[PDB]
Amino acid sequence: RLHSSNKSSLYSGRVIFCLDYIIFTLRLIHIFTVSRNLGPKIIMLQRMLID
Amino acid sequence: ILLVNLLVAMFGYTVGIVQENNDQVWKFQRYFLVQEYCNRLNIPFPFVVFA
Repeated sequence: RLHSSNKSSLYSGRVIFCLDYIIFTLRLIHIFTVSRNLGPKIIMLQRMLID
Repeated sequence: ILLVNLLVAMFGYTVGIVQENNDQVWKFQRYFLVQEYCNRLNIPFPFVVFA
């Protein structure tokens, strides 16, 4: 992102930040495993990967 | 596909839980409507305003 006066580097920096936003937003699932009700179902979700 | 057919499975399991209780829960809830329709000295509804 810091390579100014170069449109390709700036746009590629923004694409990298967008994919990183995907990662940061998907971490919120594992944050909310502590509920009495969301918890067991988030646990049940990760038993589905073989299917 | 994945997130909808997870919901299908969770609905199927919840129906599988609550059905052998569900006759009991229905005829427990039956009390409340019988008590709200037998407590009042009820005439037909449109005419109730006259009373």
